[PDB]
Amino acid sequence: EGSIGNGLDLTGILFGNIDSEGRLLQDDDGEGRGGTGFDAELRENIGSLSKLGLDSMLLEVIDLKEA
Amino acid sequence: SGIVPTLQNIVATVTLGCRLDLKTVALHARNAEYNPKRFAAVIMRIREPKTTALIFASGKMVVTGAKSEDDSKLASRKYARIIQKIGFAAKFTDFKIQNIVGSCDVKFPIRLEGLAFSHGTFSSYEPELFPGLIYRMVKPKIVLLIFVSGKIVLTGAKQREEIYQAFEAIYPVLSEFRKM
Repeated sequence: EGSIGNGLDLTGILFGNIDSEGRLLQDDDGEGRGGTGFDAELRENIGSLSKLGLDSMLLEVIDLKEA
Repeated sequence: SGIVPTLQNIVATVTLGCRLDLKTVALHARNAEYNPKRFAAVIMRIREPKTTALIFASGKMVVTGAKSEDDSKLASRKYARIIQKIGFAAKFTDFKIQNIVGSCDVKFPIRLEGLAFSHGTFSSYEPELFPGLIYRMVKPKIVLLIFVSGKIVLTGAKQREEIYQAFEAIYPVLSEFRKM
């Protein structure tokens, strides 16, 4: 009666401030169609970047497995 | 030679030294989110500096969104305060940047399949999901994203020297397998 693999998806947390929910953000804001920040090629990939290496930096920012 | 990686953000962990009630912490926090479907912790967020953080019931919390040391040092104090401002006894210690984010352009495109064919024992490339490349620098240990566009990212470093080195280590690997 439990889950397999405790911890949250912080693949984006280390990629640039994100909401543990998986929302990546940027300390600054941009209202242009292309400027400082990554386009939509990483954000949609981060949600799945936890299958090549980020897995290590994934649980390395949310050790939520000791409560 | 002459690019240097630019810092884009940083991530550090902090500990209040006291346990808290996520249910009340998110209910008493003016800006916090608690999703039981993602994990067992709350998520605070402030616009000064504009960063985000997630505290655990064990008091241990992680803050991200800062662009340097002083940038994160202030963001953390604010979060730790939200708890003490709510009535809890959270403290402010154990602060440390364990991940720094940087980025830069080599001015030229790189062969994603070329780097994965030379460092297959360290570089990764999935044309079925990730069109970019992920190099896991051995020392220091960091991940670098390189796209044919020439954009190079560096996250996972533990000190400004790490980000500046990770690039100085893969800088040549890319120039050796450039695309142009």
